[PDB]
Amino acid sequence: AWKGEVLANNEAGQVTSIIYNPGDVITIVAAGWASYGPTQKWGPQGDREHPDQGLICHDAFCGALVMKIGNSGTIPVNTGLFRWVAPNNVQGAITLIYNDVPGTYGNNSGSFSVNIGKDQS
Amino acid sequence: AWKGEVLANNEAGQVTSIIYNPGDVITIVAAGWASYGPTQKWGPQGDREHPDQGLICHDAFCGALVMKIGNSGTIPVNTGLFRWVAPNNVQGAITLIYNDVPGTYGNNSGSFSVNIGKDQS
Ligand SMILES: [Ca+2]
Ligand SMILES: [Ca+2]
Repeated sequence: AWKGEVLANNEAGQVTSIIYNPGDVITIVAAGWASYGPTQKWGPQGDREHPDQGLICHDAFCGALVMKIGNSGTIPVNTGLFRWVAPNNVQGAITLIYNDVPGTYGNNSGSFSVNIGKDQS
Repeated sequence: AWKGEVLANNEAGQVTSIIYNPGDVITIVAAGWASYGPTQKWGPQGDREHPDQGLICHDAFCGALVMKIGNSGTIPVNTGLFRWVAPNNVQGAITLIYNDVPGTYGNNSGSFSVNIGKDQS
């Protein structure tokens, strides 16, 4: 299991100790407050009122928590995943990333606290 | 395990099928959008900018997801709990509740989708 902070301004993302392997079932819970620029802050689902202006994940709002597994594209995490299994052929290290537009992470702030565990399978 | 919706206007709370027993470890993941009255909506952590005007749970923001276990007082849930154990002497059915001021639930809208499972222990 892994617990750590994911900084909103960390464009490369936060690498975890979790290596997702075929057949694995995992659970993620994410909490906290972060911003993609404004003085306001949002939770791990991001800002539902803000337009997508080139986000690294088009399937979640700006400011949402997303992830990559090995060399996958971005996958929405939001507040978390419950006893979740990955798509076929998706495997490898889990990296957590704040959803923002490439090159615009410098004015971000805050972070999410995240737990990941592997479940019975 | 249990999956269901918790309506923001449900003042009595949503009873789940989970009976928390001594020693149990549980995980909860909550997602979605709801409001305590304004046109805007907030996620399961509620509205960090809104003052507490008599919330059923003073340890969470207005519009946050909270719970009671048996005859316990309210306990924050927010986006979820990861492999969590209850305080001593807390046991019974888990009821999930939107955090608002008593008697002011009538103008609430939206809901959270919540999963609860018991973990290995
Ligand atoms: Ca930004
Ligand atoms: Ca209300």
